[PDB]
Amino acid sequence: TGIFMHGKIPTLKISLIQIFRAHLWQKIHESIVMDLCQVFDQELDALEIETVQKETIHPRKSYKMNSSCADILLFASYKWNVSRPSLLADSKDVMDSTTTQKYWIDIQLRWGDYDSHDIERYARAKFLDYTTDNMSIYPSPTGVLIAIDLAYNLHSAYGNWFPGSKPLIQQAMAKIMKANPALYVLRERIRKGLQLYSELFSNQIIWFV
Amino acid sequence: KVKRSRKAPPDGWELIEPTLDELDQKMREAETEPHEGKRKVESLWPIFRIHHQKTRYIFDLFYKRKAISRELYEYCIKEGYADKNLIAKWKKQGYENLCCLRCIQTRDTNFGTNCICRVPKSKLEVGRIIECTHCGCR
Amino acid sequence: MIEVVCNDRLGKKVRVKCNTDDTIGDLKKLIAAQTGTRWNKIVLKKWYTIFKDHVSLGDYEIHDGMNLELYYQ
Amino acid sequence: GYYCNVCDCVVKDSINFLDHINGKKHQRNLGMSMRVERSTLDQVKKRFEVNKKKME
Amino acid sequence: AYIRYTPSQQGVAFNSGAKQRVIRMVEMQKDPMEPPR
Amino acid sequence: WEDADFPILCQTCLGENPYIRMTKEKYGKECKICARPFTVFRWCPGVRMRFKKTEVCQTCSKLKNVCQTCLLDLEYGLPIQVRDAGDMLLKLARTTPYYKRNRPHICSFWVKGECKRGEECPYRHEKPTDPDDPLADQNIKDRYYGINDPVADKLLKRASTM
Amino acid sequence: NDEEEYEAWKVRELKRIKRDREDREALEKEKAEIERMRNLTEEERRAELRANGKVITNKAVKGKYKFLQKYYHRGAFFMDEDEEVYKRDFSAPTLEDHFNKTILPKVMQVKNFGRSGRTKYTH
Amino acid sequence: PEHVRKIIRDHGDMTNRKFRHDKRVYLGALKYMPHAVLKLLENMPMPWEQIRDVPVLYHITGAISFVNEIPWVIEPVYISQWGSMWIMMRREKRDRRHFKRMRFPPFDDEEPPLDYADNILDVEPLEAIQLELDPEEDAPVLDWFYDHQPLRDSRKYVNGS
Amino acid sequence: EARKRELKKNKKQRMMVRAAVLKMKDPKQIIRDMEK
Amino acid sequence: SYQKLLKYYVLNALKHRPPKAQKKRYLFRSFKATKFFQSTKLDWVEVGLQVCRQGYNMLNLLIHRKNLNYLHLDYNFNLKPVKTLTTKERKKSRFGNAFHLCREVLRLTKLVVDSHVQYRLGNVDAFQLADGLQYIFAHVGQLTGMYRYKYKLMRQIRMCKDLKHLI
Amino acid sequence: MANRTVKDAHSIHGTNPQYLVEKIIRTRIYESKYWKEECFGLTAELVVDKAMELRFVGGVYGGNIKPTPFLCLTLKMLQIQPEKDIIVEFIKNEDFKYVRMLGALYMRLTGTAIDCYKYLEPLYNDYRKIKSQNRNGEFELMHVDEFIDELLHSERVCDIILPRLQKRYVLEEAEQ
Amino acid sequence: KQFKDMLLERGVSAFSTWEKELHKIVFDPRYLLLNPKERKQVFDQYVKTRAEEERREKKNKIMQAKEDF
RNA sequence: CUCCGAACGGUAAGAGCCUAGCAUGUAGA
Repeated sequence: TGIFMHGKIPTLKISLIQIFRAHLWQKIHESIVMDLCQVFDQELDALEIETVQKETIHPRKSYKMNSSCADILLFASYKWNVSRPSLLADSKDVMDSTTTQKYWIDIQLRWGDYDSHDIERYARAKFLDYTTDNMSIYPSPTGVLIAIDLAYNLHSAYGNWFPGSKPLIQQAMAKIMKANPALYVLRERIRKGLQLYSELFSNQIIWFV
Repeated sequence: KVKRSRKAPPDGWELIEPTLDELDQKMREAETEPHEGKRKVESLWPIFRIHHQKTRYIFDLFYKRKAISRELYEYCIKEGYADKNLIAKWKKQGYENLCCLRCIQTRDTNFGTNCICRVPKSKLEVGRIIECTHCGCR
Repeated sequence: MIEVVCNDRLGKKVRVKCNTDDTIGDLKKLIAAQTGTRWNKIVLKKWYTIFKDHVSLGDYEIHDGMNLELYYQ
Repeated sequence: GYYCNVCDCVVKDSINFLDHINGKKHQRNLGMSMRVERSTLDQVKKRFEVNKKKME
Repeated sequence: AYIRYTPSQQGVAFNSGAKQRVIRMVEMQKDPMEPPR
Repeated sequence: WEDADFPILCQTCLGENPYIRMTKEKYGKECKICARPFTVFRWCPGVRMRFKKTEVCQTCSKLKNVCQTCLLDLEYGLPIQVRDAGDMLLKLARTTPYYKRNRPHICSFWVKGECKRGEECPYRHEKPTDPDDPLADQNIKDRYYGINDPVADKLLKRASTM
Repeated sequence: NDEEEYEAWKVRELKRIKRDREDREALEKEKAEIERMRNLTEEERRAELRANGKVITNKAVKGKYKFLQKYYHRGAFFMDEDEEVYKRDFSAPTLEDHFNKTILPKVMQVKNFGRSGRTKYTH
Repeated sequence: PEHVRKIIRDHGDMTNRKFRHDKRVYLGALKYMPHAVLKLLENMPMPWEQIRDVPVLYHITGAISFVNEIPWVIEPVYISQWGSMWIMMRREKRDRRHFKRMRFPPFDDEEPPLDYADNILDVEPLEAIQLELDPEEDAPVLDWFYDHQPLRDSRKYVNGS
Repeated sequence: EARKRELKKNKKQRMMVRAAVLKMKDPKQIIRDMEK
Repeated sequence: SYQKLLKYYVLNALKHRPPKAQKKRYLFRSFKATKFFQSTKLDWVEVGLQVCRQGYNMLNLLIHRKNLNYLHLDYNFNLKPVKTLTTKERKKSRFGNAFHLCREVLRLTKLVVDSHVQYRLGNVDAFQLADGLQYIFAHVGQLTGMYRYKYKLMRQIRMCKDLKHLI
Repeated sequence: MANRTVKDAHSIHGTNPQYLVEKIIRTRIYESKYWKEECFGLTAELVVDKAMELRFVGGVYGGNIKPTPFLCLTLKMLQIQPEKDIIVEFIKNEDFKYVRMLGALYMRLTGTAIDCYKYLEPLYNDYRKIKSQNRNGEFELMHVDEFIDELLHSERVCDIILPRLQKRYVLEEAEQ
Repeated sequence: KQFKDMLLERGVSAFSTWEKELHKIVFDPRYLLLNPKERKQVFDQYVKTRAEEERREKKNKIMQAKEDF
């Protein structure tokens, strides 16, 4: 998970491999994919959705940074008008684009440094790269490259936007960057290594045998 | 193999022009020939032969037939058409006709530097078998 | 204006001075004009992170001193 | 993943398996398939017949 | 950083007239383009 | 690591000519059976012979009583296995040593079918002897040691048949 | 559109045929242009005629290095193309030339434990 | 004469054309005594007489072609030549407006430049920067000023061959 | 300075010990014999 | 520049002690005496292309013998990789000592020979040729990879710099 | 095994039998999807079947150097090294287009310049469309004249570097 | 002659292709009078000839009008 | 006021499966 660095620096290397004990970024990718799946399953018919179609990604699809596969493949309802590719912070969106029937989401994690603060820039860059890259498994042409900076607790996204979902994904990322379980485990491991000590919900009628 | 000499050719070059260019065409054909079929050095056998015949012409024009002028027995050697040292080796009474070095004994070169037809015709080609390693001249 | 280092462990350590809001195409053009090569053969990686020739330079967040592994196509 | 019954080996990456049976010493042991160039007429029959099969 | 050698081994009728078998011994030219073999 | 003056040669390996011409090479070719630099000299045993050379080094051959290029013997002419396991050797040996060793080995271009050199093949134009008998299969190191000879058993059973 | 294809096949054949003859005559045109410039240099005008442009492929519009800004070499490998990427006036501070390098105490060439060189062009 | 052109016809093969047997000395003595970059760096073809001949000693396996020819240019003739060249260069720089001489790296990734120009070479523009001297003041240096060796067949002004 | 070399030597010894432990109880040495 | 040139001139003037030694040791004079050398007459551009091809084939066979199928010299004497090997291959390609300098020298030589081959093959062919050689020695100052193997080269490159402003 | 042609090949004088293409590009050609299939062996006949079923004419596409099947098939025929008669048969085929394109490209890479003009010149009449893959992946429909013009006059019309054909003037002055 | 004549009577173009003009002639009885090889030869000669007479008839009209002027 | 530098100190070590450019030329019967 400790994606990369520059120089040898054995101390920080041991520090980072200790900060990630188990397959931890795999856990974060699973957690955030399921968070997006639940946010989609909450309002499915309201967004002209067809079904949560979380695609079988490779087991190291979260650690590999050369390619970019589709984390989830939303099937829209019918004649789903896609807007132009833009950012998440901009409000003047352009709804004059094509109308696709498949909508891909690929969550990326970027353990950034001081010269990697801007997650929006890295996000749109990886978006344009994966889009133009004629080498990756990539079903739908319209989607989003929502990226998360774990080294500064940043969130960004740049891609083709849904009609009436931009604020939905905005609120979902605001509620996922906060109160996330694996994210909390990251924060706890970092506080411990850094030494700076400062089904539950029902409403579904489920049973267990 | 004519490229230039920074001057007009001598008086009677027009007569040697076609015969020289025939041998030059043969040389250009043997120089771009394929290696397939040449065992180790067979590809280098005919080229020396092409160097033989060429001189064997101009020498006959030089002072044998007495047909070439004083210019067309030195100018051809000044530019690359023949070999001066080779002709001088032919000027001797012993080495009348023989290739460069394929059969001679230990000369200044450890393999040979004297001749290729230098095998003695009495006992040359020991028993019956005649062959050479550079020119292949029996 | 940014100074980038197209470097390699094979006797090719070039330093190209390129613009801030420039592309990667013109950066490849500079790197090819400087060292020894044409424009369409160069490839600037950073640990298998292939830089494409349509994204911008400041958009990929490169800054003064960033060294990039040169590889020929 | 991929499975080779001749060598009874498990090929992981699709490309890893593609680069075994094409070059397998054991599979090559089932027959030497060094392809010699057919005659000049042999390459004409394949050109002619396909012109009458694909098109016609 | 010639030689004359009597073959005292077998001389009876090998090499008809196996008298003393003189030979010539030269050295072979070392080209100065050969690394340590 | 091993220079000398004259080779410890055979009487048949030298050749059926009273005057041959050797060519010494200081520190050539790396001895076959001990891997040591020694002094390679070749010669021509006779007309249309094989241009025989020197394989087994001076200490290699002097220690084990054997010639520098055939590994048979300087005293008898038998192999080094018969002359160890097996006297009988004196009636088993031969005088007038056949020069069927000093001849060129088989032209492989002829065995394939197209020997381009024609009559000028400096190799030999006979049929490649069939592979099946273990006298198609001997090597140097198994020969030079007593262990496992294809020849020495076949000549050692010539010693008790008749 | 077969009628249009044969019409353009001559459009390309004319240009390709025009490039051949235009390349042959260029060797004579270049020699002839030197002959025209020869008489032009001979008896056209004593400093009274140019008929020129002083054309250069890539104009190096340099500036002024501040105090010790590194001597950046553009690299002379590709200049016949006249690419616009070259015309950028490489006279700017790259990494550390942003400073004044005059308020410093005495001097600081390179603090990297390698100052083999010693020169500033004072003399 | 043409033994070299055919000896170069084997640049590396699978024991097909002098590959294995001639491999090690085509590497060893090739790398040990390079020494020909120097000679080529000491035998410029003299553009004022760019018809250079360059006699060369070559290895039979085709390892290196060494140029044993040392140049022996004559001092005052040399200096006068390069001065006349200086004048011509100033003239061509002053007359010509547009200057196409940015010809940088040739070939570019695996075009070997040897194809029909180290050969019969139908093109031979040996008239590069030769100043047209009028035979009214440059008479005595009229015929021996743009020959690369203007002494050879003299026997009066050249001490020897 | 030398502390880096000392730590590298300690890490190399630990890696050799781990490799020997994984090879002694290896599937091709231990579990392979356990199945025999 | 004039100051640097005068400095080189004077420092050469001091270190000029009368050379008289070595008993006239000559090279490429005994080589011609053996059977491993043959004299001929071949045009200069031909000899240059021959030397360039020979040097390239010598380096390529060094790389071949050394079991490195993932590197390529690229025929301009600029060593290029193939697949970006980084398991243990990059540790087996850290030459830096002589391969680097031989590469730089042969690159300079083949570059001069190519500049002269373009002449006979239809280059500008005017004073452009001499301008090419001038900027080629300039690039040998800068463009060539000479700096790494030896740094004292900069001294003469400084001369090649200062000498520029002499002309 | 993709080392030798079959057992022996007449080496083109340029670089080598298989190395007329750059080492990087050929090394990329091998490891590929299109190479994995059809690498079992293609001597003379199946090459024609694989050629008539690929309507692309291009070299490399994608940031990662991805060879087109056109380019990989050129390399496959280059390793096979067919006789000149088969190549003239491919150069004489007017029904199938890209087969003739490959034949011309191979005759350019391996063949005499005299033969190059003698066999490629009459391919300078067809005014038909030909599809090609650009370096960015996007395709483009061009004219056959553009292809043969870049092939005979220009250098590296595709990813491959061409082996330095003479200027036509020297041959017109010396030969036909 | 009948096939040559139908090519003109059915308005086959000299600036198009065989495959693209075929729908013009296939129903015509005279189409059955030749095999494929003969069809190709007559067609090729009709196309070559009609294109050449057309271009030449235009170049002539302009040249004649220039000359009269 | 134009003087411009490169390598090492660098990429943990690992058990199961798989593919390959290269090399001898001989002694002897």
